[PDB]
Amino acid sequence: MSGPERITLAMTGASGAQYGLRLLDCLVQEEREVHFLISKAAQLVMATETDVALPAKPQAMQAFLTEYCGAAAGQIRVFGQNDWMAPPASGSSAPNAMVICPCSTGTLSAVATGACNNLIERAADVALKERRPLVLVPREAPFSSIHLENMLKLSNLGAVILPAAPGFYHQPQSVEDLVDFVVARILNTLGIPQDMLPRWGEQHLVSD
Amino acid sequence: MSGPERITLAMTGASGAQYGLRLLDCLVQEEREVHFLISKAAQLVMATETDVALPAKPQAMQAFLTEYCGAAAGQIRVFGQNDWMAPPASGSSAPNAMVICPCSTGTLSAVATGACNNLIERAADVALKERRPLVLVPREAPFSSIHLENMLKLSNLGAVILPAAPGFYHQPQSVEDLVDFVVARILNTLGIPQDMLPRWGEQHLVSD
Amino acid sequence: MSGPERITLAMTGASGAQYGLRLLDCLVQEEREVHFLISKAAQLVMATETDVALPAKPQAMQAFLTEYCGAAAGQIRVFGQNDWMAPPASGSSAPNAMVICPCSTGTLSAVATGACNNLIERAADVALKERRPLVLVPREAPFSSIHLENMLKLSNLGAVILPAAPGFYHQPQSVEDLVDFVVARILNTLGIPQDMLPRWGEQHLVSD
Amino acid sequence: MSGPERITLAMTGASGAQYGLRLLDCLVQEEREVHFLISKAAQLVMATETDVALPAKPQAMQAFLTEYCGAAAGQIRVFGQNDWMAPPASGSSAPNAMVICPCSTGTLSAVATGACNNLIERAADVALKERRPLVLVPREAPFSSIHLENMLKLSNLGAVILPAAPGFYHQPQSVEDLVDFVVARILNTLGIPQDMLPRWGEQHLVSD
Amino acid sequence: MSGPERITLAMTGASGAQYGLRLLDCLVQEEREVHFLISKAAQLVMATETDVALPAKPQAMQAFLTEYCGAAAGQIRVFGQNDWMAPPASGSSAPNAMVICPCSTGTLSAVATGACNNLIERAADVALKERRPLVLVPREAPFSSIHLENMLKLSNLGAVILPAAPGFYHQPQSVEDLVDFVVARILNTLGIPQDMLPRWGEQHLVSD
Amino acid sequence: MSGPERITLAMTGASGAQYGLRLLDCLVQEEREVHFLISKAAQLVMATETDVALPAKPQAMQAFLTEYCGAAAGQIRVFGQNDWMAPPASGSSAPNAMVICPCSTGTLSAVATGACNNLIERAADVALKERRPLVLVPREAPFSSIHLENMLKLSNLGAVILPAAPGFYHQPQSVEDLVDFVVARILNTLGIPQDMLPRWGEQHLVSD
Amino acid sequence: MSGPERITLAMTGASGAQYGLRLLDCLVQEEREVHFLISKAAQLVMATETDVALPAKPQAMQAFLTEYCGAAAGQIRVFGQNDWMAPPASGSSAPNAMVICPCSTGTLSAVATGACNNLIERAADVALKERRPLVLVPREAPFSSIHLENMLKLSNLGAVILPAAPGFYHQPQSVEDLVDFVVARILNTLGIPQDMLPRWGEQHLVSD
Amino acid sequence: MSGPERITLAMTGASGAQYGLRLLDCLVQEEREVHFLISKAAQLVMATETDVALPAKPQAMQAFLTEYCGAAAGQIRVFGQNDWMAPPASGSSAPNAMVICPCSTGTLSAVATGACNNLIERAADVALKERRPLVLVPREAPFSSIHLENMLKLSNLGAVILPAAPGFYHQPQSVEDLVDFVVARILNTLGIPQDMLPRWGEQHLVSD
Ligand SMILES: CC(C)=CCN1c2cc(C)c(C)cc2N(C[C@H](O)[C@H](O)[C@H](O)COP(=O)(O)O)c2[nH]c(=O)[nH]c(=O)c21
Ligand SMILES: CC(C)=CCN1c2cc(C)c(C)cc2N(C[C@H](O)[C@H](O)[C@H](O)COP(=O)(O)O)c2[nH]c(=O)[nH]c(=O)c21
Ligand SMILES: CC(C)=CCN1c2cc(C)c(C)cc2N(C[C@H](O)[C@H](O)[C@H](O)COP(=O)(O)O)c2[nH]c(=O)[nH]c(=O)c21
Ligand SMILES: CC(C)=CCN1c2cc(C)c(C)cc2N(C[C@H](O)[C@H](O)[C@H](O)COP(=O)(O)O)c2[nH]c(=O)[nH]c(=O)c21
Ligand SMILES: CC(C)=CCN1c2cc(C)c(C)cc2N(C[C@H](O)[C@H](O)[C@H](O)COP(=O)(O)O)c2[nH]c(=O)[nH]c(=O)c21
Ligand SMILES: CC(C)=CCN1c2cc(C)c(C)cc2N(C[C@H](O)[C@H](O)[C@H](O)COP(=O)(O)O)c2[nH]c(=O)[nH]c(=O)c21
Ligand SMILES: CC(C)=CCN1c2cc(C)c(C)cc2N(C[C@H](O)[C@H](O)[C@H](O)COP(=O)(O)O)c2[nH]c(=O)[nH]c(=O)c21
Ligand SMILES: CC(C)=CCN1c2cc(C)c(C)cc2N(C[C@H](O)[C@H](O)[C@H](O)COP(=O)(O)O)c2[nH]c(=O)[nH]c(=O)c21
Ligand code: NA
Ligand code: NA
Ligand code: NA
Ligand code: NA
Ligand code: NA
Ligand code: NA
Ligand code: NA
Ligand code: NA
Repeated sequence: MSGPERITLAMTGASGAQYGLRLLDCLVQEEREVHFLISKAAQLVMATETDVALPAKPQAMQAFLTEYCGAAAGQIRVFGQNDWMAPPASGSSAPNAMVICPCSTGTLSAVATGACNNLIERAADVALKERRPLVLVPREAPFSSIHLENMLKLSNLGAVILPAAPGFYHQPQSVEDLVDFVVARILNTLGIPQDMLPRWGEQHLVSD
Repeated sequence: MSGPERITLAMTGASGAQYGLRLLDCLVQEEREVHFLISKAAQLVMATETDVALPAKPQAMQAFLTEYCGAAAGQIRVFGQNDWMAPPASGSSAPNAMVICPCSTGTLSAVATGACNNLIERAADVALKERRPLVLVPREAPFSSIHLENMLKLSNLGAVILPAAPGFYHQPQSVEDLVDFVVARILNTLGIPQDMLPRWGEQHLVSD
Repeated sequence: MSGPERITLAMTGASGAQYGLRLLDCLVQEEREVHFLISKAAQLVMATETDVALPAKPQAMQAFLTEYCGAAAGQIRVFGQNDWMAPPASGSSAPNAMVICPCSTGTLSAVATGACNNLIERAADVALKERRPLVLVPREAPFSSIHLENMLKLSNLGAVILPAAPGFYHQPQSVEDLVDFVVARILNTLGIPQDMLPRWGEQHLVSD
Repeated sequence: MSGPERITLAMTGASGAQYGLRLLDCLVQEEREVHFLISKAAQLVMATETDVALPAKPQAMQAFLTEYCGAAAGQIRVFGQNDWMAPPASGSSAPNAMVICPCSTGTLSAVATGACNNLIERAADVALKERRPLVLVPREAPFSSIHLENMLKLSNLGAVILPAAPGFYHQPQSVEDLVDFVVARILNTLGIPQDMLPRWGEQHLVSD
Repeated sequence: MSGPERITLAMTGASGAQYGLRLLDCLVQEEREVHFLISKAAQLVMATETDVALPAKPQAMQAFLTEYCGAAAGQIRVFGQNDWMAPPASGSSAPNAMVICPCSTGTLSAVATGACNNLIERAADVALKERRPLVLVPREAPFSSIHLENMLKLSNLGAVILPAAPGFYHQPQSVEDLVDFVVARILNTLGIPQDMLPRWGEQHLVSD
Repeated sequence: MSGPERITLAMTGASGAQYGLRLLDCLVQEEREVHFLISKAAQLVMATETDVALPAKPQAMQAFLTEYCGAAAGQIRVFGQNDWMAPPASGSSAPNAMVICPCSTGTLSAVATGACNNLIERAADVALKERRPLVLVPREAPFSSIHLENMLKLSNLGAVILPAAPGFYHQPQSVEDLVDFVVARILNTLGIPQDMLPRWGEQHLVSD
Repeated sequence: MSGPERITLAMTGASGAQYGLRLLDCLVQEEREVHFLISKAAQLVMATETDVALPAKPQAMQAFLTEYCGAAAGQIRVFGQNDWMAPPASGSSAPNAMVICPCSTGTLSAVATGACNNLIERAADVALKERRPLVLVPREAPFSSIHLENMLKLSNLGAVILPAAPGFYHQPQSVEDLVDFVVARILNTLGIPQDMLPRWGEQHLVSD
Repeated sequence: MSGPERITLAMTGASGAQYGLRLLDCLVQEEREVHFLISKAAQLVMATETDVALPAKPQAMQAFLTEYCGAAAGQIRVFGQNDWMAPPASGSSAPNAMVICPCSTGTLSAVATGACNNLIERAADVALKERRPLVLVPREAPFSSIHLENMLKLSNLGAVILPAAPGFYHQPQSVEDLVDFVVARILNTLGIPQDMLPRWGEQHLVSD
């Protein structure tokens, strides 16, 4: 298996719920175990931007996402925002890679400062202290200096700052193609195979 | 007239030629004078990502863009990359707002360090020294610390760092809707009217 | 009209509820639209320091403030602390100036770090990213280095740090004169006319 | 009396509830007044790590701790997390020394940034601004750079960063001996007598 | 005696002469020796803001203040701005606490940079080098980054930055109540008893 | 084999000789090759805190530790403090992970500044330059800003700062349980299997 | 008793052995307990600059200094450079103030970086972590930026940097008067009475 | 001639007038042209610490110093504190080395910040901009962080910070020997011959 067996996927309240849902689908299809976390604000983004009717409480949410993605029983493990007995809360847990997608400016802030006010924030704090992968996918424009400083500090500490800034160099034809671009780069960063975005120049041998 | 009469629009070699072409169209439709600059790499992005067959040399390029956008004679003024007798090269010029869209990581770097190696870079240098508007629209993912530090320095100095990171909170249905999101925010930042992206919450009076 | 048409006025839990209430009154009298936000702690400051019996919930609060200030229907628009569909939550909103008066040390902190944990904090974050006015009115003594660093960062980024530190150079005769001093400086900073605090030296022509 | 008459003892959600309970016992035995604060997460640490069945609400908690420690009526004063009318919330209060034991990484963060989101955080903010003692007892491993920067900033500002890192140089024979080591150093830092940890080398007169 | 026997009280040219006069009165009433210093600009503030007719020269000023405050002969010791043979000019002097109230932005600057251009500035320089108390009471709004950086540097070095920012949480009824608030906090910072501002929450035992 | 084949284990003169001895035992049991280094001060810690009678000179020490741990001939390789012909002295050596356990404040300092005054310090210097694992286990309380800055610099450069700060969340019953906690985290950081500390939450599937 | 009961007096290898010997004499005369430490280089300074024939080994040195100063048995306690069982090596010791007089540039460096290579350096490290007094008396000219940065860092952390830079404002008539000036300032900094250097301006009441 | 032909010698108001007078004497004896500057505070130091009755005004002062030092007519050139037509005020002047001896903390500050408030300060500013020698001889103890930062900045910019901290390694027998030590180091720094302080170790050939 290339890449991590387990991914902590946290959705926070930036625009771009579709990115997180598509990533979840792809992780499931790649037979990975996903520890899924979602903020209250992200639930309201999802309701605003999609037709997904996500149940609010963890057990119902787990059953719903398992069906939605065609996952195996136990493959998607949902934890609530104060569930400190979940694996991501401790560095003594089995190792996971972590992705926050989308990453609100507020969660970016919390991670940069070490606020640890809920399980998402603590999970990121743990990832950093244990030197386990941490990928943040912010969606904001403009970025202020506040945002930039927070991203810089985290990138300097080894987090991957991967803005939801899709490329156009494969002539996207739909919204889904642009969503898939970002998801592909997340997967590439994690070392998980993907066939949505070709390997640039792989079959280019010499310059024209 | 709300907003600037003149905009220096520079296209550099990041993905997202469509953003710059759409912005040009909208500026023309808003009856603004555009001083248009394009890098060699941006010409190759445009050829790769679009069906626009842009002529290489400034005079031909000017005639072509005037036709393409339905602009008035003289409305789009194209300057070459070493044309120091063009207005954007001096702070003694009539004031323009400047947008670099898309903004490559290399142009971001040049602007941050003050390299002034061509007219785009010098134009940005001038904007900063004269405290005239400067908006950079980078398209990259991940952002490294190199990128982030350069963006931070410029944001601290009053440039607007506006990543090509479209929002989804108006349920986009096409690639064009996502392009129009970013273009709308550029226009909003410049103070130019636009009717592509509603004013959020304008008719919300009290909380539920 | 000189100055902004719309002001987001946030009250947070520092001492000096009278400053925020007086500012609200003056904004109403100047025919401005006010997007009014108040924290839970500020509600307890107001109950402790004033005889104003402010209702807790936004709709009731809106009706009460409209009566209290003699505002027009629709002139004061109250939003709750999680109301992300309110204008101040997005930079795609119509532009407002923002004042946090009083500004607790905790809200100062949140704004400086980018915490965005409620609508007040997100609104400030938006103001900074969009380069729209942001005035913070802290009331604390002593200021620690924590406070000072947070104020410095924000002032460097263009926020106005306007401490509730009234002057005595017009021989104030009451508490209200000292309240009006601070409110006058807030109005001056926003570019809104006021006749509470004279223009110093306006009719001085030469030195003695 | 050597040392402070009053100690604000805050327990937050790091591992090591035993340290805070032992410190409380020792402070009581030294006839000090304790203003006791505990976070929601710390209540769940205490339930997980000890057999102490602490009641949730302040009045019940006060009665329970008074009995548990053999304190005098009024000696332990419990305040809830939003009780701004408690002494620690204002610098106009009678002076107390403050100890956060254990200190979670999240509370460390809040104190470093000035978040003031509850009474513990505000109490620490007050201690710093008034230059009153503040001792933080973090329990984490590894420490990331996030943690380290926060500790460094606070130590530079005069807080004592006292990690729950017991020494072995008095040949500890039980868990309690290691708990007592840390508690002894806290007491020493506060200037409160203790006879758990000898004064190193006190009766050494010259080198061998 | 709690607190310092001797206080160097310097008045500089910020608004708020009443704060310095009230502090002087309270120090006298607490039987402290005061080494009183006043800048030329502060003399013009006092004449503008009060009805106190302070004589210009030190001997006359000393006699006048002694009468005004009901001080003992020798209790108030006035030194001129170039009087290097006064105690505050040398760290070999008997120890004093020092308060600059009000503290102009210019004196704040001088202290931060070490300018030592007159006895007030040198006295502060001495306080810092000898690690003797130094309290600055600035009165300005807005604070620029210039002001903030200067205050930050000094707070980091152990000075107390105590802005003339009175609280309202004891329902002040007059200007004098607001003056007394600030003076009370100065006295509290110095460790001198005062009965103008109650000890917050002293008789609160448990949360509601 | 998961984790490194070879570990350079350096013991320096902080309290907590038991941690280093237990780690050595566990590494031996996991069939790893250990390049063992010990400072003069650490030898005096070991004699003070344990009943282990460690011989002073490398050959005798090697024979003694081999017996003590039940190691294979050649499995523990002891090098003296000036033995520059030992593998850890050069980056051209076969790769090892390095652990300094316990890590004195003086060795922390030396590593942070690059002092390279003995083989332990040079070995760490090499680890950093070659980007090979380096784990420091300090035992000190309080940590001063000196200590914190040194730890911060090293953590920023990729070293793991793992304080000897055991957790209590598995209800330790002896000193050995607390020693084993820290050793388990060291092993986890190195990627070496251990069964002393469970994987937190591994069999938790959804929130309560 | 004003000032500390115990002083750790370390002599290191800067010029000015007379300062350290005079300080020792004065501390003895003030009935203080002195924990005396001396570096190898300082022994060679003392032999070069004075006629004091100090024995090399701690026991002999203790007997010699006791006689030389007319101290009580037990009043001067000499510890060798590796004597970790001496009080100054641990923060669990009874509190002492510490003076390094003279302070070589190398010891200044060691203290600033936290090197802890001998008992003097460790003792200083302990003083800083425990927030106990630490006074360094460097003697060097010029000071390089290396020296200055080290002094700055330590002064920022609360150490007193007291250069052997005697004043002339009491018209010194001998070398001993200049030695006594510096010793007097050390004593003043520690809060120990001295009658060598008058209190400047004590009997000055008003300006001329 | 080794060393500069012309020296700007400024005396400012630190203790140690004897150092500046002795330096002046030695410069005269070495046949150098001296541009002599003295502050008002330095005149009061000189009157306090010496029996030199220096006239206040430049012409009288010039005649007096010429006699006092046995200088040639024209050799000592005195300029007043506002004499901008003197050579040291412009970098277009013939080059001089500059020494400020003694250097008050206030003049140190002015030089570090660039205040240029009188001819001494402007002269130093000029020296720095022209990269001409600048030696500052401060006399203060303790040095605060204010002082240290100012000295550090200037040393980093190439000024020589030469504290009036005499050495004892040539067994000084009088105050004059200690004065001559500092003066000798100033002369050495300037490259002017002196025979007061031997060249250390010049006739040492090998180690003992
Ligand atoms: C159109 C509005 C109001 C903003 C665009 N977008 C967004 C869309 C929708 C539809 C909602 C509701 C909210 C957002 N926000 C704001 C955000 O959720 C909040 O600041 C919030 O406190 C974040 O908390 P968490 O970190 O999730 O715990 C948010 N935050 C952000 O960083 N980027 C975004 O794109 C947006
Ligand atoms: C798929 C590749 C090779 C990259 C995606 N994209 C891009 C697409 C295409 C199709 C081409 C050709 C080039 C890019 N680049 C690279 C970029 O043009 C260069 O670094 C270049 O030096 C920039 O110079 P200028 O600043 O314009 O003068 C570039 N640079 C950047 O910052 N962002 C991008 O999205 C991309
Ligand atoms: C006399 C006390 C307890 C303090 C004076 N004053 C104040 C008065 C009253 C009467 C109450 C109740 C609270 C305060 N506080 C504390 C403050 O509200 C809190 O830190 C709180 O978390 C702020 O949260 P928000 O930012 O509003 O969400 C507060 N905070 C602050 O920055 N400045 C103040 O003046 C005071
Ligand atoms: C075994 C786990 C999940 C961690 C070890 N330990 C701990 C034990 C237990 C059993 C629980 C439940 C929680 C922790 N935590 C996490 C911590 O409580 C939270 O981040 C929390 O948000 C802190 O909030 P507060 O600052 O108290 O308001 C925590 N935080 C920390 O800084 N150090 C710790 O030792 C641990
Ligand atoms: C209404 C005006 C002109 C300002 C309000 N106020 C003030 C009132 C009055 C009535 C006078 C005359 C002067 C002030 N100033 C300016 C200040 O005195 C000067 O900058 C001055 O150089 C200070 O020198 P010092 O530090 O005292 O030596 C001053 N400076 C300051 O920091 N805060 C103030 O409140 C004011
Ligand atoms: C109870 C005393 C004197 C201190 C507790 N402990 C300790 C215990 C014992 C019993 C001895 C003997 C020494 C220590 N030290 C001091 C330390 O060994 C020294 O600073 C030394 O120079 C370190 O050199 P190395 O880096 O090993 O080369 C030391 N240093 C440290 O960082 N942490 C400790 O816990 C302690
Ligand atoms: C005339 C010489 C060679 C220098 C003047 N003086 C001095 C005098 C004598 C006569 C000796 C022998 C040595 C010095 N030194 C150098 C110093 O001792 C060393 O750098 C040494 O390593 C210091 O180690 P420690 O910190 O004591 O462990 C030294 N160091 C210093 O900082 N200031 C001094 O004044 C002098
Ligand atoms: C015993 C006193 C009051 C101090 C010791 N000494 C000194 C002695 C005498 C006897 C006088 C009168 C003054 C000083 N001072 C203070 C100093 O002159 C002033 O700060 C002054 O503003 C300096 O201005 P300039 O830079 O010369 O323009 C001063 N300043 C300084 O940096 N170092 C000193 O040694 C002393
Ligand atoms: Na928290
Ligand atoms: Na160039
Ligand atoms: Na948040
Ligand atoms: Na808050
Ligand atoms: Na001056
Ligand atoms: Na070395
Ligand atoms: Na060492
Ligand atoms: Na000037």
